Amino acid sequence: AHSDGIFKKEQAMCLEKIQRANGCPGMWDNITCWKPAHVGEMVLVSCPELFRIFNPDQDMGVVSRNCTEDGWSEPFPHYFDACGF
Amino acid sequence: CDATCQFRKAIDDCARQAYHSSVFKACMKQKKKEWKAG
Repeated sequence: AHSDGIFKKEQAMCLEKIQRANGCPGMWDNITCWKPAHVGEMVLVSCPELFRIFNPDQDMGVVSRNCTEDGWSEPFPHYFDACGF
Repeated sequence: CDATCQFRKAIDDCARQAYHSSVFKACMKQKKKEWKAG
């Protein structure tokens, strides 16, 4: 698996639609593309798409961030706790 | 280099070592323990 290159393609793919959408800014955390958001709303994402292939039989992973006055919050849970093993 | 930084780095390091997925999980399990220990 050439994960670093797939992530990078996705990072360019990410900046492409952040600009279309634009509260918290659209952002790329180096794992996930976060569609920009209003203060007070919560965005869920799933584990990176690579894992659909790496561990096919596991698909319950969710990661959340809140958009606050102080910008995006930390991931919850952390990517290690929600997408690692 | 924060929790998220280390997970991305973990992914790419393990994805390069492992050629079977169960090797991948193991290297990834190890990368989580390094993260918690640190």
